[PDB]
Parts: sequence; C-alpha cells; structure tokens
Amino acid sequence: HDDDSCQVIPVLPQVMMILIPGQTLPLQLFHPQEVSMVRNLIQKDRTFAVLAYAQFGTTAEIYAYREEIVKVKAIGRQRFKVLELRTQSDGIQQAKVQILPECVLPSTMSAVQLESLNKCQIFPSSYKWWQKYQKRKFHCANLTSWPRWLYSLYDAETLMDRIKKQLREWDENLKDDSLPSNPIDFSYRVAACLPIDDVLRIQLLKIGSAIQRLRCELDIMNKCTSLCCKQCQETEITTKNEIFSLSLCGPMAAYVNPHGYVHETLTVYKACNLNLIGRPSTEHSWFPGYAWTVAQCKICASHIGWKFTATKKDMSPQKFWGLTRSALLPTIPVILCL
Amino acid sequence: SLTTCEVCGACFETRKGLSSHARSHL
Amino acid sequence: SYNYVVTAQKPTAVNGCVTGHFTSAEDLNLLIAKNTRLEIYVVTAEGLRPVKEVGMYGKIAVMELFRPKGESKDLLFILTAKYNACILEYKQSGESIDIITRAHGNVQDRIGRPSETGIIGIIDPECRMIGLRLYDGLFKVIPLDRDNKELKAFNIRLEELHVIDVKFLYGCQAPTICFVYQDPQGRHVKTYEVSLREKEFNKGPWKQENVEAEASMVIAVPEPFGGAIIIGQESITYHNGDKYLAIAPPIIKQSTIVCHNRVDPNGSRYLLGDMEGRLFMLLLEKEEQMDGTVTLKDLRVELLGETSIAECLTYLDNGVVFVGSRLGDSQLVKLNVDSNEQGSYVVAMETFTNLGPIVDMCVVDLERQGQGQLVTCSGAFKEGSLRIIRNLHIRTVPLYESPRKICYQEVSQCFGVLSSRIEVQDTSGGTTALRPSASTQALSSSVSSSKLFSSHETSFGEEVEVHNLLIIDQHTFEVLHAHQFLQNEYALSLVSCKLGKDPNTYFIVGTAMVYPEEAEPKQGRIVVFQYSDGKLQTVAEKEVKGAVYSMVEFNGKLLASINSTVRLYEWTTEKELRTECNHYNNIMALYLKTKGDFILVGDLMRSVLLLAYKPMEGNFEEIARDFNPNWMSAVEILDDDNFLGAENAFNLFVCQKDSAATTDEERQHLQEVGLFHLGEFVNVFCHGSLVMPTQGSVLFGTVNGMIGLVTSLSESWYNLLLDMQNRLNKVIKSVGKIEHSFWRSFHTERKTEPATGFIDGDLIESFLDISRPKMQEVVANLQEATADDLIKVVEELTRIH
Ligand SMILES: CCN1CCC2(CC2)[C@@H](Oc2ccc3c(c2)CN([C@H]2CCC(=O)NC2=O)C3=O)C1
Ligand SMILES: [Zn+2]
Ligand SMILES: [Zn+2]
Repeated sequence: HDDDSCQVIPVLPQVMMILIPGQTLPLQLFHPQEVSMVRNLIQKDRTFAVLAYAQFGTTAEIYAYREEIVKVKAIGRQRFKVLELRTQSDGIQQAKVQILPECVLPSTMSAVQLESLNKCQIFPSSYKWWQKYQKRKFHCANLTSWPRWLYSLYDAETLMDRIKKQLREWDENLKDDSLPSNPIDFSYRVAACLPIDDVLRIQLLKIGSAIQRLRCELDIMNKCTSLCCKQCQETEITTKNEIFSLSLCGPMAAYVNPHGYVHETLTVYKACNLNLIGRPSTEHSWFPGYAWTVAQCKICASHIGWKFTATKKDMSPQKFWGLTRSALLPTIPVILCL
Repeated sequence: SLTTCEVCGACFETRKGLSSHARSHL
Repeated sequence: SYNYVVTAQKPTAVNGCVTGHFTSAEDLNLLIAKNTRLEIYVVTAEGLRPVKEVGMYGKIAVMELFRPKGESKDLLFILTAKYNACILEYKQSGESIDIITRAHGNVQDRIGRPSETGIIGIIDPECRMIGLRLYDGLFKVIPLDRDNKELKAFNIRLEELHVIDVKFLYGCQAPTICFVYQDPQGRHVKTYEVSLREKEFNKGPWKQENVEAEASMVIAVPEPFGGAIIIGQESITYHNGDKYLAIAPPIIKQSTIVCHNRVDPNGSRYLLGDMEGRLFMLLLEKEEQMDGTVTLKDLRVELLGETSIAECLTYLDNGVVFVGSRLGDSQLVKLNVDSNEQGSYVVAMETFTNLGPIVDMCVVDLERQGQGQLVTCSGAFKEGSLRIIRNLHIRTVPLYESPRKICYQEVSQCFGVLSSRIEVQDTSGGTTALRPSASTQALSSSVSSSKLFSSHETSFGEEVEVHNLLIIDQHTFEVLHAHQFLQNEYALSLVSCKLGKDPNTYFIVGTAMVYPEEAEPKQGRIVVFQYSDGKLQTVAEKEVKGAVYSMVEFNGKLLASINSTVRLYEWTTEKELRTECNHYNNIMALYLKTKGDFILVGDLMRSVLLLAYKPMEGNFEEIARDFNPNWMSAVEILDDDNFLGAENAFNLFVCQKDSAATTDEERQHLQEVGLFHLGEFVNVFCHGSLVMPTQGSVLFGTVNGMIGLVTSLSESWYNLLLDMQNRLNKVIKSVGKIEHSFWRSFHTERKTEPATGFIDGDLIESFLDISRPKMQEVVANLQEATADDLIKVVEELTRIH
C-alpha cells in the first residue's frame, strides 16, 4: 500500500489478536458469511484486517487458500489505525484504515560525510572489530556537537548486533539468515520472539521507525529482566538469566497440543512460586525424553505452563520448565525508551 | 477424558474440577 | 508562525578545487567550491587574482573542467546534490561578466539505491562522454559528441554493485573506465569499454582479481605511461595490462591518503594528502627506452611537509599548492627546492579563513558597546580554534585541539571552553600528546581528583582523547587555566551561571563516563567550578547515574538532563545540589531549551516534547509532543508557541503548539508550520544579534562555517515577501538554470515537499542588486507600488545583519 494511506479493508469477524508483521495466522472459515468474504478477497487484494481490540491492528495477506469450508493462511504485513467501522448486516465488518508509518532513515553520518572520506565508507567484509567499526563509520562526528558513541546508540547495524549478542545467551545456535538483515524485518522478528506480553507488543507495533523499535526492544531486554504471573501480578516466576534453548528450535518456539491450541513456550532452567497439578505424563511431550506436569501460580492458580522432568538419567538438564507467553508479564526489579 | 483440559492437558478426578480450571484460562 | 532566513556569513569550507582554462585559453584559473558558492581566480606569478564568485541554487558535488571538440576555452560541469547537472561557460562583455549555462537537466533516476561512496562524476579524456555513478548497479552516460543542451543520458547496467572509485583511463582506443569494486571474495580492479553505439559495456583491456583490502583511490596515469595507480591503506600499486609495480612506503602507513592532484601534465608527479595534514609527493620513475617507448621503472614516495587537513589539492605553478580545507583554514603553500631545518619543503605563503565546522558558539558584548561579537568553537584536531566575529572582521585563536563547548562568564571576564586532545598510548606505558596545544601549554593546569570510580592490554598506537576545561582570557585570549577531567570521562555540557542565593558565578560542567565495552552510559557527574585567584577550584560534584547531555540555568536552579530524565536542581546554603523534581521521558533528553517556565526536550530523531514547571507544585507537566522521525541536529525556541530546528538533510523546520486549544489530543500535539531546505548542517542555535518589521534574532553556525540569522515575520509581511520571491524568481537568473523553488524544497533521502512559512532573504535582498529597469518589472501591478518604496523596505532588512 502507501505508508500513510486511508484504505478500506474487511475484518475477519470473530478473529481477535495482536498480529506482528511477518507472523502467519492459520484460519478455518466455516460460517457462510465468512467464506463469502474470503472468496471475494482472494479474487481481489487477498488482504483482510486483523484488529487489536481498540482502534489498531494489522493487515493480513493470504498466501494459501484451500477449499475443502475454506481454509486459509495469512501473513501480517502492515499496521494501521481504525478510522471507521461498518458493521454490515451480513455480519462482516468493513474498516476505514490509516496505515501507520514505517519511517526508513539514512545513515546518521550521511549528511555530515566528508567527500574525501566517502571512498573509505565501504568496509572490508569480536570486540576489536566493532571498536574499529565505530571509529571509522562515525569519524565525521567531530564535525557535529555529539560524540561517536552517541551515534552508535542510533545506528541500526550496531543496535542489531547488540540484540543478537543477547539473544545468543538464550540460544548458542545460528547467526546468519537465522535473523533478517533489514532493520525493519529484524525489528519485527524480535518483537514476536521476545517473552513479552501483548501490551509491550502493541507498543513496539506503534513505534514509527525500525531504529526507534530496536532501541525499545533493547530496553525491554535490559530492564524487564523478571517474568511474573500476568494474572495476579504478585508472583515472580523466572528471571532472564534462566532462559535457554532445549534444541535448535529456539528459547520460545510455538508448540501445538493435540487440540490445535498453540503455545509459545519459553524454556527456562528454574522457575519459582509454581504449584504442580497432577502426575507427570509423556503424551505429546513436545520435548521427547522429558515428561510434563502442569504448572500454575501458587497465588491465583492461573495456568503458567508445565514442568518437564527427565525420563532417563543420561539426559541433561534433568528438570526444566516451559512457560507459555500468554501467562507472563515482564517487570522491572523507569520507562521504556525510543 | 471428560476431565482433561483441552488447553494444557490437565486431568482431574472430577468434571467440576475441570470447570474451575477452565476459568483460569479465560 | 512565519519566518525569514538570511545568510550572515557565506560558507567558508572548501569542498573542491580544480585548475584549468575557464576564463580564456591563455589563463591558468583556479575554480574553488564552497557548498553553494563557486569562486574563480586567475593564477598570477604573484598569487591569486579574483575574477568572479557566483552562487548556485544547489550543493556542488561534481565540479570538473573539460574541453570538448570545437571549443575555444574549457567548460565547467557542475552536478549538485539534488541531481542538478549543468555545463557552464565564461563570458565577459569587456566589463560585463556572466556565467552562461550551456546545458542543464536533472540526472536523477526514479528508482535506484544511492551508492555508498556517493556521487562520482568523470569526463572521458577525449571529452566523448560524461560518466555519472549515482546509483548502485547503474552508470549514466551523457554523450558529449554533440550539443547535449538537455544532457540526454543513458544508463548502462553494471553488475558490480559496490564500486569504490572509478576513473576513465588514458591512452586507449575506445572510452574505458577503470574501477575498484568489492564483492564477497574481496576488492578487485576491473575495466570496461563504453560503447555509445551499443549503449552498453564491452570487455576491458585488463583486470586484477585481488588488490589491497582497503583500496580506495583510482588514479588514471596520463598518456606517457597509461594505466592506473591504486592507492590503499598500506600499498600504492600500479596496474597496466601486464605491468604490475607495487610498493609499501613506510611513510604512508601513519595516516590514510584521501587527496591527490596531478602535477606535471605527463603524470609522473602526483601530490598526495592524508587526514593528518601530511603532504606527499609520488614520483613515477620512468624508463626512456631506445625503441621510443617508455616503461615504469619504480614508484617512490617522498614526505614534503604538513599543511591544513586537506580536503582537496591542486598544484598551480612555480611551486605553489592550493590546499582546500574543511576542518581548518585553506592556504597557499610554497614547495621549496631544498628542505628546512626539520625537513619540510613546505612553507605557508598565504591562508584563507574557514570558520567551519562551527560546533558551538555564543554571542557576547566584549566592548560594552551594545553591538555584540560572536565567539565560535571552530574546526577540529590541529585546526581547532576560537573565532571572534564582529561587524565582518574575524580574529582567530588557534587552539591545536578541538573546541567543543563555549560559554562566557562575564563576572570574571573570561570564556569557559570544553576541549579534547588526541593522545596515543606510549612505549613508556602511558600516553603521549601529538603536539603542544591549549591544555598542554596553559599557564596553570589542574587534574580532577574524584575517586568516585575505579576503572593493560590495549595497543601501542591506539589513540585516546583527553578532555579539558579551558579558561581563556577575554582580552589576550590566552589559556589561563586548563583543568583535565577524569580518565575515561567525556565532558558534554558547559554552563556559566550564578545559582541560588549564592553570589558567586560558577562554571558547571556535565559529563559522562564512557568505556568501549558499555554501550549506554551508566554514570556521570555534574561538577561545580569557580574561577578566582587565577585557579579553578572544585565546589561540588554530584555523581549522576547517566550522561549529562545538557545543562541549563533554569531561573536560579539548574535544569539537567540525565539520559531519559529531565532533572531539576537547587543550590543549597551548604553549596551542594539538591533534587527538586524529576521528569522521566520515553526519549533521551539530548536537547534542552527553556523560555521562562517552558521546557523543550528533543532527541536525535526529531522527537519533540514540551514540558512546563508548575511553580506552586514544583513538578513538570507535559504540555505537548510530536514524533516525526528523522535525524535532528539542533533546535531552538522561537517564541512560547513556535519551535525551530535543523533536520536531515540540511533542512530547517518549525512546529508550534496547537494555539487552537481545542481538545486534549489536539492541545497536546505540535503541528508542522514551516519547511525549508537550507543547504547547511546546523550545529548550534544562538539567540542574539550582531547589530544595534521583523521580530526576533536567532543566529546559527553550520559545519561549512556558514552563519545564519532567523527572524519571525508578520502574516502580512510573509505574504508580501512571498510574492516578491516569485516576482524575483522570474528576473534573477540561475547558474545551472535551477529553480529557486526546487532548491529550497524540503529534501530528505526519500522525500521532497515544497518549502513553507520561510522567506529566502538571500533572494529578497538580491532586489537591491538588480537593474532599475528590472526592479520595476518585479514590482509591476501590486499595492501598483513603485520600486522606490520597495527599495526602502528591503533596506530595513539588510540592517538585521
Ligand atoms: C493424547 C493424550 N490426551 C488424551 C486426552 C485428551 C482429551 C483428549 C487430550 O489431553 C490433552 C489435552 C491437552 C494437552 C495434552 C493432552 C498434552 N498437552 C501438552 C503438555 C505439554 C507438552 O509438552 N505437550 C503437550 O502437547 C496439552 O496441551 C489428549
Ligand atoms: Zn498468579
Ligand atoms: Zn488447562
């Protein structure tokens, strides 16, 4: 579309969600009113509107359409602000939408670049390397009223490595396509893969620039080092340090239960103040080798996740915990900055 | 069967136990 | 509101300098480029004769002379940053001298990634074509074979998408470019031939598939040898078909080569300059073979001397070299036959004032006359200085280190300057300074003694900055005291104010502790100094938990920003700082301004946040905010409702509080009420005037040493001037035939919107310099009003500066 267009887009009715650009939502449309829309959509723009509930949301574009009922799969693309809402008789809802802004900015030193220096800006393809990176990319900081290290705090490529390095303390694993190269894309991945609650998510989606959004996500990863029960708010479950990745998968992948319920499940070494419900089992144990025991807040008995315990004696770790993103609330043991 | 949670997979002795659990999800 | 901008000081930094035959075939000219301005001299055996200095509606990015088939004297190709391309010719009706645009057009491409190494513009040795490398992957070709009055071009595709530097080669049958590019496997040099017939590339004469990792300069050797010299960090290599001569001069591995000029038309002596003012000569040792041919025996490099940090170099004649500088003054230097006591063949034989970069400034009435002089932190490194500018006359105080912030303490008749010095880790186990300078040679010195903080495998050669507070006398401009701050401490804010019921006037310095490991600054210091018996003593230090980015006296208190917190401070009876209130924002408080009880906060990204200190309550209350993300460099309060700022790229802008107090959402938001492409990069905004219908006076310095005034206008006035502007734009002739409105249009990297709420006083004032016939034409039919009454109105305006 256009970064600040006013477009109209149909709303998947009962669907309710925060959709981060670049997330896929699987949908099964059976009510007849709905399947009609999907039909029109897929013949036309193939994009509907996922609302935040609230005057915000994301557009979702369809990349998979199978009629059995209509079964679809959409990717999130653009964030918007609701302007109007036609709740037509059919039961579907049309929406006047303002596309929120993805400001893309040049390098900080682009304007202050000394012509003579322009033929050194291409660099030839580790602490020392990034020390030189900053000494060379921001050399022309001497022409301004600010120092080099300040400009690094707004330099997309630095911000991103800063984020990678932390994310690696959670998953000694990949470092290549593992994460995107476009600040915008990378910014959006981080948001959907941090252990944050929907409000934090909504903040990042309301941020206008990929640079401001990376700075934010960094602030989240540096200040909200404690994860509490979202429901009673008075129970610290686990701390940033205890995050790890059981397999390549990652530290909070999405797993499916025998009933299609999905669970972004952050694996942590130790959790606290949790009561265990029942006897361990192994059915559909997402982590083959350990058994699961349901876990809940000792104060409000809200579901937090499971406790995985090793069947064998070889395996390490012997115990760990899986906590589902929707139960958790990040907390600062002070605001988040742009 | 009647006493397992569809969402987290918990199993109660009783089909009331299961409803008081269903709250804690909503 | 509505605002009026006028130039008080043209840009002084030189950004490019070519030596050719522009005024006549028999004259040696030096054309010099200063951002918007072109300067044309004649090279006499006594020195430089001025000829004509013109203004372009653009930023000069390519400036090259060339002599196509069927031309008496050279012609000038200029290409501006907004992609305006022109070809200019000289023409003097005995007394009348005009620069006529023979061709023009905007060479921009609707799509295309701007190349990282920026706009390159070359001309084929046989003037067959102009080459432009504007976008990664493409190459524009302006055929010169015929009158390309409109600069009709064509875009040859190019597969190498990161080309560093590119020049046409000499002595080859068909037009040939030689370029250094980088891909995964390294940096490589390739040629191509340019087929205009076929409007694409054909194979080239030669290639070399792995050259010096940081090769950056391609120099095309002229017809005698033919080929190209590839310059890099440590090696100076030569390539031609099968010849490959490579050297690694030890002398060049101290600093990086960024300049070159060809001295002899045959191309066996090239001047070379680095980033530390070293001036080198590279001599192509030739081999005169009997067959009649010549081979390249050896490459030698000789150190000639030291000059201003050079942006561009041209030899003139009789051993005179022009040095174009942006960090310091430009100069003429004479190269002698023998060396000197130390060994510098160089001797400075002239200099030219450059106030750029203007990092900080302040306005001050040193003579108690009601006029007002301007004192600037100017330049960097060895060129650093104070400049004193009065109505204009300029006194330069050389500092030999970088001034960063300046403030006037009238009580003690001196200036406070925060300055940095580069030193380098020494083999004795410490650090050595690179040369004497302000901190080094101040009558008295002091070194902070805090113990508030606690923090050997570095690198011999690694450089370090040493931050000092300088106390310079306002009359002798001598360095009286030099206070050296803590090791690993980076000074940021400076203030001279009396605080509380205390009668002393103090020096307040805000700092931040920086370590290469920790990205975000987690600790800092507000220090309170007082200068009295020739010595600076420390009154109180408040150790903060962040970087003090700005300090302002706030009606007797001290308003400081610590990272994202706007903190208000009071001076106690016991001479210490107490915290009244805090205000925590969601941006970093890089910029802090106050008019009365209003507070302006901004960060690097044009985030604006208007606070206010509710006096009875003793807290701050958010009045309004705006987020229009973009790089912002400077910002100032015009009045209690309007706010002025500088953003990328070289644009100014003004937003105002919604004066229309309608609803909460409206009243707590600032509307954009002014957009103007300036052309300079504003570093500091200073309320003041250099003198004594318009209301206000805000002066600004820029990186190019251009000084500006902004003044607020009256709805009636703005409209009337608006008409003048267009009225004029019909009569005043552009140099590249560039539209005033294009040039002033607000210009980001990816956006371009037309200017608003600004009057270009530079154009307005040009009315008094046009012909009284033409004057009447621009006044025709408006109340029509004569010239003579408009000649008055402008005169009032010239008086503001
Ligand atoms: C197939 C066994 N069963 C039989 C009874 C039942 C009603 C039909 C289902 O009872 C579950 C419901 C829901 C869930 C589970 C089991 C198991 N489970 C998680 C636990 C953590 C983990 O690691 N993997 C999981 O799949 C659920 O969310 C399926
Ligand atoms: Zn709880
Ligand atoms: Zn459950």
